[PDB]
Amino acid sequence: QVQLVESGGGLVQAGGSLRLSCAASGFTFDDYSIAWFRQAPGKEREGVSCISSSDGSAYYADSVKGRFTISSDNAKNTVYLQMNSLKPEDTAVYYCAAVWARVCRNPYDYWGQGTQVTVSS
Amino acid sequence: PPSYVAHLASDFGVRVFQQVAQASKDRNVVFSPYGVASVLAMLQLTTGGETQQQIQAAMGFKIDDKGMAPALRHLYKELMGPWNKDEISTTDAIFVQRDLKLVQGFMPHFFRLFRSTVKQVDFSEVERARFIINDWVKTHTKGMISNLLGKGAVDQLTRLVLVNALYFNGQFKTPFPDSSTHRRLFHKSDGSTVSVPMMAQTNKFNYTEFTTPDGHYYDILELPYHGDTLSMFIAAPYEKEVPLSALTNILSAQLISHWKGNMTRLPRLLVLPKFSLETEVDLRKPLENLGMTDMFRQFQADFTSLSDQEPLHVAQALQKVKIEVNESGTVPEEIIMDRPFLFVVRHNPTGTVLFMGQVMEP
Amino acid sequence: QVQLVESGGGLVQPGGRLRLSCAASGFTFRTYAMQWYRQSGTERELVAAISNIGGVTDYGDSVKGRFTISRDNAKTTVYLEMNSLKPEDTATYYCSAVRLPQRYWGRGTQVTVS
Ligand SMILES: O=C(Nc1cccc(-c2ccoc2)c1)C(=O)Nc1ccc(Cl)cc1C(=O)O
Repeated sequence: QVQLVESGGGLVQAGGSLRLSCAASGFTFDDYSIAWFRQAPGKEREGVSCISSSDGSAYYADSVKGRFTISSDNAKNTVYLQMNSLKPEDTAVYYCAAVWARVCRNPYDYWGQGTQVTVSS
Repeated sequence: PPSYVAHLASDFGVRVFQQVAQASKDRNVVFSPYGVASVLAMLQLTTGGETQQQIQAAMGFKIDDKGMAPALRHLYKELMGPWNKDEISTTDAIFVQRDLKLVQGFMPHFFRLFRSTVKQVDFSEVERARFIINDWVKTHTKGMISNLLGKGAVDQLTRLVLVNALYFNGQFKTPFPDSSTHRRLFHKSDGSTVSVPMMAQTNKFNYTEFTTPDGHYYDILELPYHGDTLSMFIAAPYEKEVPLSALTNILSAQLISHWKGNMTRLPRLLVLPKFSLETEVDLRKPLENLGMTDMFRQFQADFTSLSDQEPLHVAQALQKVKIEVNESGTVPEEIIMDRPFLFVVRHNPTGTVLFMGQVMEP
Repeated sequence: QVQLVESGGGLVQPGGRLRLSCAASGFTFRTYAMQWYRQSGTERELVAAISNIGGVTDYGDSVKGRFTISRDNAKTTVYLEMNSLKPEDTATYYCSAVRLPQRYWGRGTQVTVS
């Protein structure tokens, strides 16, 4: 049984920083394309960050480029989202998703339940 | 039959117009149903998986299937084939970031079906890339469509853009007398009034009436163009209190062919405002409303047929159209189009809906 | 001379079929929109409606996709295919021709299901 478990969310003041982790059970992230998504109030689920298994390059949404970093530690079978200088707009349900493809694109094979990130002014 | 794709393309395009007209109430719109179908058919080849299925489900056919692409090439040489070079002009173009590794061998396959290529520019030099695209569109519309990509429409993070541009200035089969062109009041959606120039011509006009299921009826005229292949269909509610929303929200490419079928030539004096309309339509919301949502969404869009090296999504999908209706000069009962009316340019042999729009204020 | 005479009604069991019909005369059928209503100490509720040409149709919420309205302008008739009938559909079904502001009514047809 494959399961993805996100953690690290919580409440933090505006401009603060938080590190999200997603652990995998039942499979390994190796050669999967990995993406962090989020669902803010009043908005759709939107892509935040992506590691394309084609060459391991990282990509970011326009609103978080330069602030967030995505990475994967295969020795720990864990994917991370380092969120720096957080803004009230970054408040959302953050969940991780993996897909057996060379780039991040729908549909995804597995995804976790998500963790709540709340940013206060 | 090669006319099987002409109806699917027009049925899909008119459906796109409905989403535009719904979001653009009270505002002038000139649109090309065949144009958005032609460029969305090109986008089918660049997409894959779920994104491609959303497009094919909404368009109702696959560009890959046998005969589809050759039929569309035959349909193009059909509409841009009766020496319409100075009257009609269009261009389709997809632009992708230039140092992005594309699928090897895809471009010769894309070229085999459309006889054009996906163009590559460097969006990191924003204004140069914006200039190259605007120059490509302008030189391909005989210089009639300028600044399709406005300032700020793209930035250094843009990776993929779809553009579609059309110009139309067809001369009617029988010109409106320049002497009969007069000034007349036009009644607008808000009940206000404005004086505008209107042409005039008495003739035996192909005409029919049309009543919506609720009992309101409409006048529908056909104005033939030179060459006897194209015509413009005018349609407006008989009562000025009925908004054009009632007509456009039930509009279909099939319904237009039913109008033409039940038409008879009657001697009428028609006064019709001159209009020169130019519209840029952001195809995002209209195409999303028809199920094509993945292609615009980062890390959801599937463009693996175009690139399986980096993720891609459509930053902009824009159509810019310019239409001109004038006296077309060369060398009795009344129908007054003095309220918001609908116009449709149609290729009658194929049933293709080339142009379509609402004149809310000429 | 203006007359709309509906027919086709009858008694059926739940889930049965019924094919309504209404012969028109005395006016320009081609230019009028055709509709179908129903009543039983209540108001006449719209059930179906069709444009004069093009086949633009419109239906009430209770009909869903169970009733289909059609017309044959050459034979000057409006039809109502009633399938999957249910106890809520038991009513007197009236036809009507409308080219606003002119409306003509029929006499009705009684549809009753067990
Ligand atoms: O398009 C091309 N190459 C290219 C590559 C990168 C960028 C751009 C570009 C153009 C404008 O902005 C960027 C173009 C091309 O070779 N086409 C063609 C080749 C052969 C034939 Cl027979 C027809 C065509 C055509 O297209 O009709």
